[PDB]
Amino acid sequence: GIDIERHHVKKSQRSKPASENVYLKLLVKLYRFLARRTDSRFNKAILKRLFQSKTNRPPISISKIAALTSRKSASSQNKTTVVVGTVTDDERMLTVPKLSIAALRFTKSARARILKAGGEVLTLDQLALRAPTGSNTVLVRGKKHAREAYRHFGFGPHKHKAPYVRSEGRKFERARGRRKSRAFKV
Amino acid sequence: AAEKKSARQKKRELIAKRAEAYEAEYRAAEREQIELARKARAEGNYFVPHEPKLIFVVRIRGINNIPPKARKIMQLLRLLQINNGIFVKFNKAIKEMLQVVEPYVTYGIPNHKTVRELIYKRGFGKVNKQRIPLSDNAIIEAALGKYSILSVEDLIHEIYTVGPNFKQAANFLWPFKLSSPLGGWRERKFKHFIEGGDAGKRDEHINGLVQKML
Amino acid sequence: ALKEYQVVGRKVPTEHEPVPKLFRMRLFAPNESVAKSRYWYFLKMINKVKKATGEIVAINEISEPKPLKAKVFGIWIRYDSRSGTHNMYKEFRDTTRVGAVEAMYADMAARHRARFRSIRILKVVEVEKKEDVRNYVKQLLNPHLKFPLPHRRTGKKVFAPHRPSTF
Amino acid sequence: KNHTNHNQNKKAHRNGIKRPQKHRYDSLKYRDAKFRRNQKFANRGTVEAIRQAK
Amino acid sequence: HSYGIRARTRYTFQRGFREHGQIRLSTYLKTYKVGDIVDIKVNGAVQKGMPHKYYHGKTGVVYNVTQSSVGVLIYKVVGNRYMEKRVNVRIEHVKHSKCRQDFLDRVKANEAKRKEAKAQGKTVQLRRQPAPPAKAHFVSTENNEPVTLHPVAYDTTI
RNA sequence: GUACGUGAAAUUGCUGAAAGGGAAGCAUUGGAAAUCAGUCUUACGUAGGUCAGCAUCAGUUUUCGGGGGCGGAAAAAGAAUAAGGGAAGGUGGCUGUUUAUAGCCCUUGUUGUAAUACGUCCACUGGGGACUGAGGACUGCGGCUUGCCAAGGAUGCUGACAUAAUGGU
RNA sequence: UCUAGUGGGCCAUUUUUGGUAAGCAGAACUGGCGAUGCGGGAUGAACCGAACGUGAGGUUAAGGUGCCGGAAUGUACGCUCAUCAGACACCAGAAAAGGUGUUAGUUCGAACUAGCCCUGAAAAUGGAUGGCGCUUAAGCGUACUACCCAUACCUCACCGUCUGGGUUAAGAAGCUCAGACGAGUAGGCAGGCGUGGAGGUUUGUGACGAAGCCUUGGGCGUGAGCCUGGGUCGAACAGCCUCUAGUG
RNA sequence: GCCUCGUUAGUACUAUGGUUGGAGACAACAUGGGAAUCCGGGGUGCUGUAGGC
Repeated sequence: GIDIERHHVKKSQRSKPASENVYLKLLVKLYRFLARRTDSRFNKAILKRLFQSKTNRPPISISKIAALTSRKSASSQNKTTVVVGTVTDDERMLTVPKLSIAALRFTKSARARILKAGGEVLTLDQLALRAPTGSNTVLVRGKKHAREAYRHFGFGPHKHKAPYVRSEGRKFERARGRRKSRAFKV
Repeated sequence: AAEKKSARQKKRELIAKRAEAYEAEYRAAEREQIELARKARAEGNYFVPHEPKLIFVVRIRGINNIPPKARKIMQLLRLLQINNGIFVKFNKAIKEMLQVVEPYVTYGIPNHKTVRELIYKRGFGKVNKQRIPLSDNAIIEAALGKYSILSVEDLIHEIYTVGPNFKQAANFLWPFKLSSPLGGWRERKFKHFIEGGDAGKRDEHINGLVQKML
Repeated sequence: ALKEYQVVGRKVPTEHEPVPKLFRMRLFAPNESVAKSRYWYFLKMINKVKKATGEIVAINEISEPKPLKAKVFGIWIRYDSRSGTHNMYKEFRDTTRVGAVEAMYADMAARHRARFRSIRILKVVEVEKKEDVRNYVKQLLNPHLKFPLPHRRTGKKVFAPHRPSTF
Repeated sequence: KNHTNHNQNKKAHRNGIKRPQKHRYDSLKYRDAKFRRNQKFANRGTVEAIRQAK
Repeated sequence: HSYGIRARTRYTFQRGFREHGQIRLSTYLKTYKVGDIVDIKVNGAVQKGMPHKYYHGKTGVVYNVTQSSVGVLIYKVVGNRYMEKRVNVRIEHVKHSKCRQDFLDRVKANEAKRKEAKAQGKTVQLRRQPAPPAKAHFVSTENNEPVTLHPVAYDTTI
């Protein structure tokens, strides 16, 4: 008899992608070797983000990449941008700067605009040749909580989260508990 | 080829001379206490010996029906299992910890033989959170080498004399997993040592018990 | 197996008591740990000393100077019973103070069902004069002592072939 | 049994009596209104003066 | 049961014996800043601004300062978590924690020892240590001869 | 064979075997009886089936023995041998006394750095028994004198039977 | 973040309220039982000890060592004789007051004071220190050794889980190294076994016997199961990858 | 009267522990913490700012 808090404690981690994509598994197999044969935190983080799921890999945008790489001091220069996820176009920006992005997927609009205006689009394996240790690479992430679910998570009294309502209007969770004229506001 | 053997040959003798110095220190301290006691007897006065700074605690009770405070303290002592032993630096904070869990553990003053055979026969290190036995001096050097603890004898000296790095040495040592005492306990095991039991403080009597479990 | 211990101790010095008094006790205990416990037990009831605010300044194991000489020991004890209002004086004849105390503890437990915790030894004194001596102890002191050997039940040796002589 | 508090402290400590997370900045809102107003103006000038110095 | 604000407050909000009358004015002449660690001791004479009986004897950190009161933040165990309780308590029910002042005095002393150690080129161990076991020492018997004691015979004092 | 493809179980009769003193069934371990497979025979002095015995070792453990260091009142004692003291539960002597024709008790000296007991320790040592042999070229840490080694987990020398012998049902 | 079950509890320690009391009603703190086997208390849900993967060896806990029953008819000192003695906590029950019973004490022969025994003591099927029996005990009190043995401890083997470390020379979904650990109702999750039908596949099996059935034959797997020898039988059926469901 | 020190007193009480004692009430012991009244001694305001003498 031993006084141990908990036995056989796996914490939370994913060891392989739940995806059955053959090419994703090929990239994972590459970055398994790269992570464990190099001391690169970059390679380890790329391997972990390849394991991650769709909600944990939000899409990044052309303009967001341009915004992050053009931040006054920055010194982003010609350093390649790396995102483990999809790069979506932003129609609102009318001129796309010369950019270098390595990503799992580029939308057809985003890939066309990047190639038409300046730089190049790379896959994560081609990045593994140019920068096998991830040197001079700007690793970026999408906004995880821009997802609609987080607009509802944590709903409660005085939390200012969106309720799950079937329609929007004056008849739909707007009277009692939502204003002082009907009893209380909560 | 021979460059390595020469360099380690030098390192091994550094270990040997420090072990020789430590043993000389043990002998000198033992002699000094004896002579000081002899002087007190001859002159008719009384010599109060140095109170022990080192304590060995054995968990004698199992893991059932324990109050939360005693259960917390024994967890802090790393006494998770019955017949588990630990070396403790004895001070005011430790004294009132052992006071609370006195019905559940026994403790006393370890001698040189007790410390030596505990680390030799039941010596396991906490190497990358794993219970790795102390079968080579490289294991101890790879963990405690930043404190100039290079050998088993260096670890024994740090434990026995309560050196400046006693916390690191004690936490490096895995909680000793002692067997049941050969010959048994007393008739009633969960009284105090004073009232005929085997729980509580027992001073120099912890050495006979440890030699029963080794 | 009890042992006689000379236990000397004092409270730790303070501003009120820079030079505390040394108090010594002769007390019988199986080991030094119990001897120190009983010393603090007796000093605590009398003279405002804890174990915490005091210290054991000397420990000594006293052996019998004349362990091969038959002696008579008179022991005064405080006996605590279901009523607990008792003092006793008993006499035991043997060669050592330790044995007399051990025989006292066995006799006291046998006759009065008193335990080690209940009994506290007031004083153990050697009675030297025959006139100073219990009737049974005196009649052991008889110069002409002689008596037959009492019954003593005399490997496994089951199934004896002959009926025993027992004489 | 209508009421008892027997197993409740055990249930509390299984996940522990957890403490709220410590943040360096607490809301200057929800404080004194006059202090909040002036601290807005004081902060606004501070960030501008840092920007001008830079 | 009754569940009023001051239920079962007969002894805790009562003013001390021969301590009744008028509140001393050093209470009002004290200054409190946000971050100050203060003790709450509800003075029964001042009924305005009295915190609930739970907070009597509770120590917290000042978070807000007003004209006549102090905002104290206290962690209260509610089920399985500490919840932040922000009581607006009048300054009569408040006093500075001497533990904080002792800590700040110790911090000033520690910096002083560190500066003198650096100036001297020495290293000073600034951690407090628990009470160690007593050192070896001689005890003299001259004019302090031991007095042999025996347990006293039982007697009926009354 | 129409009571008709196949033809289960419950339940029934026959036969064989077995069991049984007021339930039966089950689990565990082995015996007995019946039954049966693997393995082997070969392949290349070499290696090879099953089961035993012993030796030399390793791991674990139990049980006995000897030697030595050290500690305490630097045991207490005691013996032997010099002072003095006291006496008895009074010996020779004559109930009473003081080593004589028995002796004992107390103190001191001595023999003495006495011994023993107890405690503790030896990286000092001699035996006996038990269980286990995981791993499978080489590395490592060490001792010896490069080879050797009891040093990062059993090998060596044999015998019997190759059998229902082991093993299973 | 989403969601299950739960929202009849009960017992013990200690504190405490209502009550004549209760195996009564009510709370506080903790530990348990419920949900939990094992060693022990003859037997018992909460008592004692100890909490559980499959095993070998060693050693203990609580408790025991006359025989049932593994283990000293051991050691030491007493007490007790009971005309229906006593014998181990919880616990399965008895008091005042006495007793020329007896053993020890206390204080001035007298009183007291204790320990054991007896009296007080008293039911209904025949029966309960568990039984047999036990008297310098195999009873009681104390002391000291040896011994017995739990699924607890220790060493080791194996299984699984988790954790950590390697592996571009290895169905990398693979291989390899190390350490810790293993009870479970309600309940959650994961990986597997079995059944009918559909797509693909296997030069797939089959009247030289498919499917089914019977079997004191053999073999595999922790298991769900699977394969096979022999017998019967006579027309179809299966492995693998996926799909599906009126699937155990 | 009040304030302080000692006494009370390691006393009362108390946390923990026992297959402790006792029919119980309760008690003892073990490892710890530790009062109050009576009583006796001493004491009978100290100090900050601005000033006057």
